[PDB]
Amino acid sequence: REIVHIQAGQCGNQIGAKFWEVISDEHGIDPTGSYHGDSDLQLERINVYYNEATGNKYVPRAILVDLEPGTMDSVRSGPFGQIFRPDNFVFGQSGAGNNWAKGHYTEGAELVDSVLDVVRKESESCDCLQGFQLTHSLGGGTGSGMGTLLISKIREEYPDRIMNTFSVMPSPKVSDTVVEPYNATLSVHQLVENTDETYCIDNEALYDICFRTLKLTTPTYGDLNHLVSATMSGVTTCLRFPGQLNADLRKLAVNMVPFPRLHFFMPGFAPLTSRQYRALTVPELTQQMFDSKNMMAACDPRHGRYLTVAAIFRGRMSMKEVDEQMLNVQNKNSSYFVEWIPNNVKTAVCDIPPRGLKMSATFIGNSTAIQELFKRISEQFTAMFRRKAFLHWYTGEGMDEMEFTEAESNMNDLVSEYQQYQDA
Amino acid sequence: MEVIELNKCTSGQSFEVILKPPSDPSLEEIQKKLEAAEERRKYQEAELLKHLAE
Amino acid sequence: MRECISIHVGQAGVQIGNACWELYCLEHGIQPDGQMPSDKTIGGGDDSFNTFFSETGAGKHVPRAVFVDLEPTVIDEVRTGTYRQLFHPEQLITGKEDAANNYARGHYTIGKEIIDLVLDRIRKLADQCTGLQGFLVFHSFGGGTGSGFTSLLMERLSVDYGKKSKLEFSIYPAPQVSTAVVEPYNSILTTHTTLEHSDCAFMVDNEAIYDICRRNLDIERPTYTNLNRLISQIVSSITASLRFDGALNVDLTEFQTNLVPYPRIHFPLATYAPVISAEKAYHEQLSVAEITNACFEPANQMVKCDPRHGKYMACCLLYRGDVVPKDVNAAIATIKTKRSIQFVDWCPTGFKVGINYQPPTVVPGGDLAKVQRAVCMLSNTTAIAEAWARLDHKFDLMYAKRAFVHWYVGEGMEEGEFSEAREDMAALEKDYEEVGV
Amino acid sequence: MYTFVVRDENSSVYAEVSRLLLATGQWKRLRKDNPRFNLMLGERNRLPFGRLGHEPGLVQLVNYYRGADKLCRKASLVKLIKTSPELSESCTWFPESYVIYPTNLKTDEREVFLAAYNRRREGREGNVWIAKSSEGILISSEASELLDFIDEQGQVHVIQKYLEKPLLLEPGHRKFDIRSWVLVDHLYNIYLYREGVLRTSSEPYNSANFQDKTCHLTNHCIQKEYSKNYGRYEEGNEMFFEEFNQYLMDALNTTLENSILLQIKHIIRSCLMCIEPAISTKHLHYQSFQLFGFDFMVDEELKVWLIEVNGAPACAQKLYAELCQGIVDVAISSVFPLATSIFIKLHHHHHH
Ligand SMILES: Nc1nc2c(ncn2[C@@H]2O[C@H](COP(=O)(O)OP(=O)(O)OP(=O)(O)O)[C@@H](O)[C@H]2O)c(=O)[nH]1
Ligand SMILES: COc1cc(-c2cccc3nc(-c4cccc5c4ccn5C)[nH]c23)cc(OC)c1OC
Ligand SMILES: Nc1nc2c(ncn2[C@@H]2O[C@H](COP(=O)(O)OP(=O)(O)O)[C@@H](O)[C@H]2O)c(=O)[nH]1
Ligand SMILES: [Ca+2]
Ligand SMILES: [Cl-]
Ligand SMILES: [Mg+2]
Ligand SMILES: [Mg+2]
Repeated sequence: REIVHIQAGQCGNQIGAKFWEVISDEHGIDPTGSYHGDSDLQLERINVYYNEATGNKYVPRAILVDLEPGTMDSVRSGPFGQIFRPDNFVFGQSGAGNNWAKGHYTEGAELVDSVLDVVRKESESCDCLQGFQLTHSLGGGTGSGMGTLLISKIREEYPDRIMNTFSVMPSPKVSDTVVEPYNATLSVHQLVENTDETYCIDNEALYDICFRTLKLTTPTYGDLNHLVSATMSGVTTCLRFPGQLNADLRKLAVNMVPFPRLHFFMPGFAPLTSRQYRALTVPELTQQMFDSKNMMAACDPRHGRYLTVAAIFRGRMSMKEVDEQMLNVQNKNSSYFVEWIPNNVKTAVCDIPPRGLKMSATFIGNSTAIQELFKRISEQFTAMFRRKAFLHWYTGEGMDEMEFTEAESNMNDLVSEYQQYQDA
Repeated sequence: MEVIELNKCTSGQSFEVILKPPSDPSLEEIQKKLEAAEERRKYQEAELLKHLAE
Repeated sequence: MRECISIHVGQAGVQIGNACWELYCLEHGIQPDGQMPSDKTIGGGDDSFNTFFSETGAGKHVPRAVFVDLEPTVIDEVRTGTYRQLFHPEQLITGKEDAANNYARGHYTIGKEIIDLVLDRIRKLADQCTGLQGFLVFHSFGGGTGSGFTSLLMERLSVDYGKKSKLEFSIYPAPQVSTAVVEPYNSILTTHTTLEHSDCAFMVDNEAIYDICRRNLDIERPTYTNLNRLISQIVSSITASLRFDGALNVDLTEFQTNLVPYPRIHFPLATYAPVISAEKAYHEQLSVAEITNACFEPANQMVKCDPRHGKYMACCLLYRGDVVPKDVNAAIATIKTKRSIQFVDWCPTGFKVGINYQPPTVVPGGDLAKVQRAVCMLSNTTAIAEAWARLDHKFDLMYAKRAFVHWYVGEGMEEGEFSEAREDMAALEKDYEEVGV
Repeated sequence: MYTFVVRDENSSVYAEVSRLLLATGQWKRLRKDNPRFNLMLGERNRLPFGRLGHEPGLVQLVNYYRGADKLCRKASLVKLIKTSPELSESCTWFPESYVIYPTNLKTDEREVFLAAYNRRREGREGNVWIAKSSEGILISSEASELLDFIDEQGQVHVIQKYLEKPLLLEPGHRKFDIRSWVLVDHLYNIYLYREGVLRTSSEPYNSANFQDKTCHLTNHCIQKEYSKNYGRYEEGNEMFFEEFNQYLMDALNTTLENSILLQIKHIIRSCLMCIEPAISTKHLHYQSFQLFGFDFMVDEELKVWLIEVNGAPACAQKLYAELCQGIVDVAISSVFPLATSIFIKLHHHHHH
């Protein structure tokens, strides 16, 4: 049943805010948390993400975390800012200076117990908590460093619950600081150990999409987040809407993850939308959703093989046609699906379409091509680390070079793991 | 083709047609199995918490 | 008269159980509140329908059923359902979190925490039984509960009720309506642990039922409700002889006697005809000859497989409606000369026939038309081993890479149970080929 | 674009069929164990028929008929002809044959084979018999030569009447057999390939020493090695139909059609129609086709005898191109359409 949501740092809170805006608009819930919808379908599963308050008000089961107050002051001032439980805003004053070590070891360690208290207060209010979802970036300090620290603490206290992350990967094409490969490599090592499913959201891909197909000439983070919140809506559809498939993170994990460390998913969305009128046919949805240009992780699917795929079609359409089309891409491109996992592609449909579209499709692929993302981060890491450049920001917080060496080794191992099943 | 053993009732009838003639472990073992597996689970949990403590 | 208790496990077993008990009430003229006016003995009896229903002083007719699911959404709809009055709360058993498509989680982890409660609610039903024959067990192969918990229940039922018979109705997994990539794993695991505890098991391949609803009911995408009303018609055909006056298959032991000469080969193929759409405006009623011939078309079987390339060990024909022996025998005679039907050397070539004069009852607003005669054939043929071959192959592909295995080890199962189960299935496939080739 | 799989790489005919299909640009070959195929060109032994027709969204077709081995193994064919009323013990075109297992293994018919063998040296008539199994053949006038021989090996043989009065081509005074290629499609249409071949002996026939078996066994292998004159008269010891026809016209005042081919078509159709209820895939969840090779003998009276049916035949090298193209057209494109027929359809509906 209930999922507890956490959003950490600047990127995590800006995308987390947009996500709660998008899906509260879907479920009819207004900024004050009051329902005002048409259908009863909007509220059958409302409890997975919302607590019901006095007067049948709905409040997100969402905790907001930062080491500075800037972004969360803007969340509180944003569209749905008052929908959040005010006690659930947990923030320091220091900031993390885009420093994983500050988020994970010094500044963050000081604040983390305060965050766990609000998590605990949310958990003990759930009839049957199934797990947690975290939105954050890997390239800064709070979302990357403190975010993974929170994931370690949450696992300690809830070792039998599901941990799920939406993780924004840094890219030199959309870059705040040079140390992003350092922060991201340190984060990935944590993620491979302590999450069940990580949606890899590559700022590289988001930029290229905004640039080349949306034809936005100077993409802002705002344009990037439109794509992210649309995609997040799509992947959580079965968690929020009535269907013949239950709102179950564990069953998703069991069906998506054949090997525990290989839980990094490449998301995709169709039709690619910008802030149009033409009906998309089920054949068009299906071909676009599998298109490399609709992938949110800048990896070519034709360079690896799909281990498992989850596909989620939204809107009024022929599930006979969806079924035919899905079976069509599998039988038409059976090279790219491993033959040693029979029937590794599952489709779900939900009659309720996202705002602005009569039909959409969301793609969730566990491809061995995701190794390209981790190699790219690894090469950027190594270019600086072989000269120990910018390390003093980290050693000054108590970190040793050995910890970098280990993190780089573990990520290269993960790369080798993926290569192993791409040739099996 | 021989029709034999015909029984009739008000609900129906039955018979047999012959074309051609012919040419569990303990409760103790189960509770033990269920608890061996429980021990393997709590071991694996203890190794995780020891890893988190480090 | 001797009572039989039905046990429904997991989503599939519970929802099919719902369909069956709906149908039973319609057939015995039992109303949704449990009143049976035609039952002139108030507060008891030992009629044949009393094999499946018990009686209360106020005349409520109560199924001898236990429903078990590790998550409550599915059984809650039973408690709020049309037939809510029919069942006693003590017979509806739910947990809080399910087995997550994981045999090991249903068997070891969650099974251990609920098993004793279930055996207790089972024993209360057994206590109201002057003579218990045994159990009818409904479950899927592919679910974590349906596979994992069922095998645990079956082990202990052998312990608590050692001389009782146990029959399975088992839903074999099909990708067209499937819920898990690991369903082949669960299937092998529950078949290996349940084998020696089952005297007779009727497999239903969701593939076959799906295609029967598409091809013969012109339903483009069949729902679970479509699938289960057809399945319950078949189950009703199979159980009618326990609930009605007659002389064939009158108790559970006769099922093993008549269908299962070898205890491991205890999977009879079911074939059912005719299936006719209720939207069919004009329908030419099919004769005894036509529906009996239809029992040898693979497209009507509960499991697609080719009985021409196997051997029979037993064959029962259960008819419902306007059928008399003379026409059955004329039908068999003709079919023998046009079709490949070879028995094993050590068995008689012959058919056990059962007729009930009441034609099949249909659910109103259902998709099945009323017909004047229908038949369900139960044949123990080695051709059903084709479905073990399909399942075992899918298992081999995944297990060669240990894909998904870590999910089972993590619940306390040892990896070796995988290979033990797979080797038992290897033995079973060769048993079939010894008998049949 | 259709998909297919190759599971017999030792197959001359489907090697060419494999290659011809890709050339269409509308067929792509998958790895041998990829289950998302339209077409399986399967293995000869233990082809997994039970795994076919269970892939949603794929019409599936395989190049073998499950159960057609009853025709294509010597012991089974004998069993099938005697036991089936549509072949009957009273079958004019199959040599008298008997099943006999070695005594190493022990139904068997060597008891009833003696019964007729004796009326044969009682009755004065030629009692030469052949013995062969599904390499190792014996032609003797006295039975204990036969039964001795099969005791010596460990598999079940068949003893069959040796046709002592074959038709001999001149010049040469030499034996031959006829090979005919038959394609049964998914609809159980029976197609005879217009082109057959005569596998000739290079040696003059000799009814006095049945032990030098190179004028007695027409096999293409036994003739290119152990024979003096391989290739003297016809290239590759292979006479084709146009030549054999004109010989029959010049020497015997007949045609191939009238004297031999009507019998051949009658035999092919009777055999395949007999087993049709047992192997047809008309209402199955998958579909079959299969190429057969029928081997015939012609006696001097111009009566055709069936010797055996081959379930995995090779073709004559000059004929691969046309025949394999034909297989794709009516057995494969039949089911999976792409974007002067070489076959004769065997069909006869006599009313009575
Ligand atoms: N015919 C039919 N099959 C069903 C039905 N429900 C589930 N199944 C099949 O059962 C398999 C899944 O097993 P379930 O019974 O749903 O799982 P479960 O027993 O509830 O166990 P959990 O993993 O704990 O949910 C799949 O093959 C489904 O296609 C049903 O109502 N009718
Ligand atoms: C596919 O979409 C979703 C499905 C489910 C979901 C819920 C319950 C049982 C499920 N069995 C499957 C499943 C079955 C077979 C193959 C599968 C899956 C998933 C990926 N493969 C290859 N999936 C399930 C849950 C979701 O959210 C929690 C979701 O959204 C992403
Ligand atoms: N897609 C996206 N990426 C962001 C956003 N804000 C920051 N980033 C990226 O996240 C990284 C910076 O991390 P940030 O969240 O700002 O640092 P933190 O506050 O310490 O967690 C860089 O890779 C940025 O490009 C945003 O709103 N959207
Ligand atoms: Ca009564
Ligand atoms: Cl007992
Ligand atoms: Mg920032
Ligand atoms: Mg369930």
